[PDB]
Amino acid sequence: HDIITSLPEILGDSQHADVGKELSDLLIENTSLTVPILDVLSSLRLDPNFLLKVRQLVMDKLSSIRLEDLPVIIKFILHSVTAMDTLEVISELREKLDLQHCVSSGQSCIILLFDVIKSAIRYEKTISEAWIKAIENTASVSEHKVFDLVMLFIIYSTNTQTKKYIDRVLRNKIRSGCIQEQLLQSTFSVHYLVLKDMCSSILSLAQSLLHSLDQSIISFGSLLYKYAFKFFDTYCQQEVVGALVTHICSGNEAEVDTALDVLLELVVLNPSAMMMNAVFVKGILDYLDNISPQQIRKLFYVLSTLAFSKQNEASSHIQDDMHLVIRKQLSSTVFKYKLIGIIGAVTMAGIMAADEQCTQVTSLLQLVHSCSE
Amino acid sequence: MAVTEASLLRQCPLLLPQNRSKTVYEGFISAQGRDFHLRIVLPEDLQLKNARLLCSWQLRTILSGYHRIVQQRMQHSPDLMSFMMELKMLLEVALKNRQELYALPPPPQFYSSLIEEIGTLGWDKLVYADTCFSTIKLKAEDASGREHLITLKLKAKYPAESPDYFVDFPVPFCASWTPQSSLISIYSQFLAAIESLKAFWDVMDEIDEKTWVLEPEKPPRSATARRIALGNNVSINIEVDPRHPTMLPECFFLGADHVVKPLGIKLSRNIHLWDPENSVLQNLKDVLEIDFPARAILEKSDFTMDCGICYAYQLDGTIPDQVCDNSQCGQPFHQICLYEWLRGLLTSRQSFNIIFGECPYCSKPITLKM
Amino acid sequence: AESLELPKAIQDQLPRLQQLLKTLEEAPPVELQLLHECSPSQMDLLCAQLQLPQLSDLGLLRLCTWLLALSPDLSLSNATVLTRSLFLGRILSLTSSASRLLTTALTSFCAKYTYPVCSALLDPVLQAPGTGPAQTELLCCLVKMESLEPDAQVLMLGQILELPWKEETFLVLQSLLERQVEMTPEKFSVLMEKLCKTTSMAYAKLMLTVMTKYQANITETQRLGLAMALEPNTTFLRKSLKAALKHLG
Amino acid sequence: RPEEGPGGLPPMLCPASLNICSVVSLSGGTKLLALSAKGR
Amino acid sequence: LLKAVQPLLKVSMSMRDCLILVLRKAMFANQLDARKSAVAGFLLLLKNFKVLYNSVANETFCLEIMDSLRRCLSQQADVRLMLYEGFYDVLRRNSQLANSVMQTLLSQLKQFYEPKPDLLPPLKLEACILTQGDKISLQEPL
Ligand SMILES: [Zn+2]
Ligand SMILES: [Zn+2]
Repeated sequence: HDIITSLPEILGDSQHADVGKELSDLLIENTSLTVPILDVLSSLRLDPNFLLKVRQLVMDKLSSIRLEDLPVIIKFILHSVTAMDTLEVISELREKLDLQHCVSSGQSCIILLFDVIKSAIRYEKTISEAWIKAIENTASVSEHKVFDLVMLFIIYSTNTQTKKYIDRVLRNKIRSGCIQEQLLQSTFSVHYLVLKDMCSSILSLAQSLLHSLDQSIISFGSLLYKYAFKFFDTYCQQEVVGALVTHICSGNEAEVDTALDVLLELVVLNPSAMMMNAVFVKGILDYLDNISPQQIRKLFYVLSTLAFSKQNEASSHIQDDMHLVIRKQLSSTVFKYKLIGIIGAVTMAGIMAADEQCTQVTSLLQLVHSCSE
Repeated sequence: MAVTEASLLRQCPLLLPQNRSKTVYEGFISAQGRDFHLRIVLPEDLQLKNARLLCSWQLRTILSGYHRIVQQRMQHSPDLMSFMMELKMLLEVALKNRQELYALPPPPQFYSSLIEEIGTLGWDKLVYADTCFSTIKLKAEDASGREHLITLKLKAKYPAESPDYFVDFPVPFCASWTPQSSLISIYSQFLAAIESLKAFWDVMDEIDEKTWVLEPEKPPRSATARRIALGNNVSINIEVDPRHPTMLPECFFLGADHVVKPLGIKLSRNIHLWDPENSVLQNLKDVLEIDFPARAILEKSDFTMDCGICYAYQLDGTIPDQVCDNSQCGQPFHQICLYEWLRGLLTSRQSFNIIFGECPYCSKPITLKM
Repeated sequence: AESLELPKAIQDQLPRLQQLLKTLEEAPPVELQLLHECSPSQMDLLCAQLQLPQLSDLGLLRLCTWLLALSPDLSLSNATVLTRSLFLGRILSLTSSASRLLTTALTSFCAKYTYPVCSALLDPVLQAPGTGPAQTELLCCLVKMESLEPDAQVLMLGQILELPWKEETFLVLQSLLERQVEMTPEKFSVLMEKLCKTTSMAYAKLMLTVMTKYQANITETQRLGLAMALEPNTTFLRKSLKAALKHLG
Repeated sequence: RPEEGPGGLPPMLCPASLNICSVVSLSGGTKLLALSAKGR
Repeated sequence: LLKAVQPLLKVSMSMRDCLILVLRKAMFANQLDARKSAVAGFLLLLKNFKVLYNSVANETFCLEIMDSLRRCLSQQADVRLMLYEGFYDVLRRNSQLANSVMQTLLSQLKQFYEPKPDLLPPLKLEACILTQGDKISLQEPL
């Protein structure tokens, strides 16, 4: 390892090619000494033609390198791109890499990897556009691997000229029946440590996904919100809930319904976390002009189910406000409001009954009975 | 060999058939330099589904637990030769697990050579030796005049393998053990590492002397971090590089945001005046252009230094560090207490790693960065 | 042709085993515990019907992972059958260096079942004709495992000594001898005897390593034996060998 | 202290007592009654 | 850039020793600008700092830089030119390497100055100029 790195100070400007050749001959022989050889060979004086051969020569053996080094090799591969060869080499790379085999040990090195990529595409634009084409153009095979999502996310997270392009690609992908749960499932289950950094991007996506039609799209957006809230940190959780609130309130029917289903998922998954962001959830009630009674049923279910967690009677606030809005709707000639108050009240009552509770339910139902009489 | 006529001899030499009809085998089975008594009666034919196998009580105590596997293996295994090979492997595994049980040191080579070598060191050095003579501990002195210990743990075979070296100091200690080397060799290496790291000790000693070091209280020799207290209810925590101690350490400031700001500003503007020929304190003093208190009164100065929520010091390692940005409160807290507090309240809003809220005592804008 | 029957439970549970194994390529199941039911002959028949040699490398690693988690250890003989079925064909098919996943799988499996794996795969790969770098790199990696305990290293040495000696044997032996493995004088004598009986640099490196790290064990007869095997000048590093030899005198 | 790998044992520097027996105080150390081989 | 970021390199030594790898490697890189900028950075390291841990390895490490620069003294015009303008500033801070600089200059000067009186062209002006098929360029600005 020592003598090799010392090579270029020693040799004159003549007998390089044969050394390059001989070294390439060692390179196919031994994988242990990929990195230092490549270091030297980037430093010596060679024909461009020899380089390209060595590029292909390393890339066939790309699976074989022990993990630690894999990063630095790609560094080489991705400094060693022209404008014109971009898409072949990228397509090959995209094919040949795995992320499946590798996995503190695995994850750290992968993280470094993705750093290297991030760097590469930050500091040279063409890699980005070619790379997406190398997923878009490989629409054919259903078998797409953990990698392709992660990379699309990353590029969305970075340079923002491409966002529309990514969005179009991701729609065409979803309708086409490529991109699906089990992919996203394994994505967020394995590569969380990468993705956590790039929440913002995920949601600037997810908002764009739900606004369209085609229930499979919208369900994909659902899964985004779900895992986003499941696996990240607090700030992300808050942004999730806020976004969902937005989705409900502004809303149209499909979107709304999905969003409410998601709400249900969030609360049943992790109520404890949802409780401290219940506050924004409550402010929906200021907006009911838009919502249909079915939706209302789910909405009050959510709110009440959150409310009568035993520890946050400190914030029985929501309980009082819901009692208030019940009171106001029931107190109306208009059947359109009457039904809302009725359903809300009864549904609330069902939830609190898992004897002050008994006093509440009795008073509630007697009032409802009297109004509906 | 291929056939079970010589292969059996070669793989279990000490099983001698007693009977003419090779039906009674008797003798010893070998495993990690230990011969165990064994007697293996076959039926009239060569079948192991049913066979007798009696042992020494030594072998029973060593084949405790694995009773089910051998009974099972007798039925599943085709030949006797293979049964012996397989039985040996399992006995190997069993003893390899019971190495807390079967461990001994040879009297000749060992005890004498060790006494010679400790004499070769000198008896001013040795401080501790265990009654099993496995562990020993040695002492050395800095040129600065500090005592540093080194623990060695010795096996049955000391000169063959490396002895387990445990040392305090914070850089990873690397000991080139040879079979020819001895305690004096590693000792010289130990002093060498001490004299290399000499500067780091000198730095940390100057800090622990002339400053109110706070939270490595009674610091070990391994400890590289130093939370220094300065002024009142504000602190600077300092991490120092052992290889380059005199070089600038990573440092930042806890306390009141309105109080901390002129320290960071003054540091930033004057940091070029940092000079790595002086000491850390002698540099910091003209860099930050302030002095430290030298034990104002460090156990109780005049402040209920408890959390003012939990009213304790030392919650789970954590110190009162998060304070108010207010002259009238200045109330310290813990990260945990103040977090749980602010996360409850309705007024609080969370940015990325920050929560803004009202100080419990004075209801003024207080920031917490996780 | 041998008309062997799988155990009743095995014939019955064979599709159950095959389903889960198929699933593995896309906590161990109770199905794997049935492996302890098989005789070695039965294991041989079962592995073939399972098509264990046709798993992908990923499936192979997962299966090895499962086997390492299996309650009590496999007997030597059943483990041997499994080892040969899993890796022999794959290793012999290697042209380029073994993939990262392959090397990892093999080395991770070796660590627990050291003797069965080494004895099953070491001999036939090295004795296979046209064995090349692609094969020897894995053997070098095996002998380099930290998990290859000193006694297991001794066993590997004993096994290597029985092979015919060619350049590939010299490389693997040098790699194993690099760990400074202890040897009885009898085994050391066998090593030296085979050693003393030449034109290649690999043989020179092997000879130099033995002459330098095990100098304390080298008798006068062994020194002369080394001297004779080094005599020709085609060998590389003749002078250094000469120096080491003179140092032993 | 599973139980004990090696048998580590100190003397108490008392002589050859045959027929030891213990009364457990837990009050204030442990107090045994021995009969020394010399008949004491 | 490097001048701008230099107050970092004053403080933090890990940054320096991580930069040194990049400079040394770019010294041999096949692009021309690689050595120009690598040179530049080298001069910026020797200009602004004494220490680049004992103050014996400091001097030897500076000398190692200067030795690589000694090789650089045999290159094309640009590299030598930059070295020269740098050397004044290196002196005007780092007096400690005075001698190791000045001999280094005089040697290279004494290639193109003749020490005998009563030879009227005391400088070999052709020897300064290399010609490779009618393409004719200066090396070593005297
Ligand atoms: Zn507290
Ligand atoms: Zn306050």
